[PDB]
Amino acid sequence: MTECTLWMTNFPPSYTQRNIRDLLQDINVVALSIRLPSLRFNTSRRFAYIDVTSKEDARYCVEKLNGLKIEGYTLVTKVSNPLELE
RNA sequence: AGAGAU
Repeated sequence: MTECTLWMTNFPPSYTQRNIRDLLQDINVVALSIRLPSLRFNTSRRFAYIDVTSKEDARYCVEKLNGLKIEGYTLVTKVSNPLELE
């Protein structure tokens, strides 16, 4: 309840800025901003960062795609460092 | 893996 930013790693570009956002905003409620840090050199190391409205949403995203084997790659969808511990 | 380039 204090974070909101997810980290997305290893995954075919099926997930792109708009699709990750569509998935995030509908499956997860509006992704405020999706950071595509890689993909500038080339489609290599496609990892991203996505921003969500509060966490129910972000926490939702990591739950939905983490551990997904897509095209032979296991997705590493994770949310920010948990600040809802205590 | 867990940091913002586009």
